[PDB]
Amino acid sequence: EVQLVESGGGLVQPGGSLRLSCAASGFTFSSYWMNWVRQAPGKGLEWVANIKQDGSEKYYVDSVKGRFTISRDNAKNSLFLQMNSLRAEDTAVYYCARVWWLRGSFDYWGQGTLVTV
Amino acid sequence: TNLCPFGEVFNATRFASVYAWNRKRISNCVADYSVLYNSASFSTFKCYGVSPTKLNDLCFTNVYADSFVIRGDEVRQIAPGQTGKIADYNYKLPDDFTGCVIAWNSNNLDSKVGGNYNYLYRLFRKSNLKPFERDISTEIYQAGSTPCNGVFNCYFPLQSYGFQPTNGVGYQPYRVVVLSFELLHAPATVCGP
Amino acid sequence: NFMLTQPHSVSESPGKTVTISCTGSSGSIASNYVQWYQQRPGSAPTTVIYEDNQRPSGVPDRFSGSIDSSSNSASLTISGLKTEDEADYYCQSYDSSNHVVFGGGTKLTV
Ligand SMILES: *[C@@H]1O[C@H](CO)[C@@H](O[C@@H]2O[C@H](CO)[C@@H](O[C@@H]3O[C@H](CO)[C@@H](O)[C@H](O)[C@@H]3O)[C@H](O)[C@H]2NC(C)=O)[C@H](O)[C@H]1NC(C)=O
Repeated sequence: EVQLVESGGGLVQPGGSLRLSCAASGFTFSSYWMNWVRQAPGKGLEWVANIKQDGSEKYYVDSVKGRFTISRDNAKNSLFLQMNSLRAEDTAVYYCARVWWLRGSFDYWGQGTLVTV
Repeated sequence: TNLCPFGEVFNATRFASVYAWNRKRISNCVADYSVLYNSASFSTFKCYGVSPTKLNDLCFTNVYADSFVIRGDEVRQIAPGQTGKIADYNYKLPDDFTGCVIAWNSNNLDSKVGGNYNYLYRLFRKSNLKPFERDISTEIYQAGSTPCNGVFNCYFPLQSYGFQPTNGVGYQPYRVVVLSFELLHAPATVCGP
Repeated sequence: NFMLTQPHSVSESPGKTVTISCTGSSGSIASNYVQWYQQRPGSAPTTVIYEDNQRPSGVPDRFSGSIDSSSNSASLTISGLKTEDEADYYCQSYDSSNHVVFGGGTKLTV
């Protein structure tokens, strides 16, 4: 039994910011990569950000460079995504997801946080 | 802990030409594969037979690190069931291959503006290769019916890759490492953490 | 940039089979693993097929797939469609040029 619980969404003004987070239980962060996957309304999935087990390395989709920051606290069992300078383009539900290894599957997903601009 | 020298294999200053691919045996060590399947530096990472999430804790008698440099467009030929100039004349993997094929772009290492011609591949052979064979002879290849006599339709069997920094991606050099795994009746010597 | 594409609309009568393709573009689909996800409307996507041709526990054996290197494409098939199998299916693979690539998504009805 594993669970991913998102929070921190809602409405945000254009050009503003909000910190999303995703609490986890049932597994250890030290063994998994965490990702954020975005789904615009009515559209398919796209990847936004990735952080490794130690928090020592981060990846982003090029379209969010300089606007999004991904971080993780292994002690608090909580993943964070700090996103600044949002645009209308950025309206989506944000899922956090667990990945055993970088190029493998996303074997567990949260329900998704709605973020609107 | 005696760790397996994956570092030395992947951080080697010089890789062999594909026609004369190198082989190194990894044994009597702890194989930490977390340094290979948890990095974005590789363009290709595909395992056959054994899953990346399982090999990390499975014991084998041998791990063979086979390495060479080829064109990016030819990377797809390094696979079980494949055919082509590389799959047939330079480096053949068996249909039941067990192991991982790992490759990355090395355009910033293995190419030169003036042309790096030090990487060779076999262009001609009378027949294809047996899985994991190696053929480094330079006997002049006779394509036609006319005797070559050691020197038209007679070729030096090897050819160079014109590797240059301005080549498009399919023509950029790739460093390929193939980890072939086996389990014999012999006791296993290479275990993960 | 490397990208995956999929058919928008796929459908078939129950009890029959369906193929949902995923093709590569400006890169090789066969150089990495291909995953497939099933998203039922109203909730999160889940894994159905992973690492090209296998499936996680909880997934019925009617879901299978393969990668055709020669066509630079991959697909999953569903046999014996059940009316339960109503979802948006996505293909996913990894690349160095662009880390995680999800396909457009195929809307499958029964
Ligand atoms: C081949 O050699 C390279 C080194 O030239 C190995 O690269 C290693 O990559 C990791 C991931 O980026 C490095 O970890 C990070 O180091 C930086 C400091 O530079 C630190 O700020 C980060 O928080 C993180 O700890 C690692 O240090 C680096 N190794 C070395 C010796 O620098 C590569 O792994 C080797 N290949 C194989 C198969 O071992």
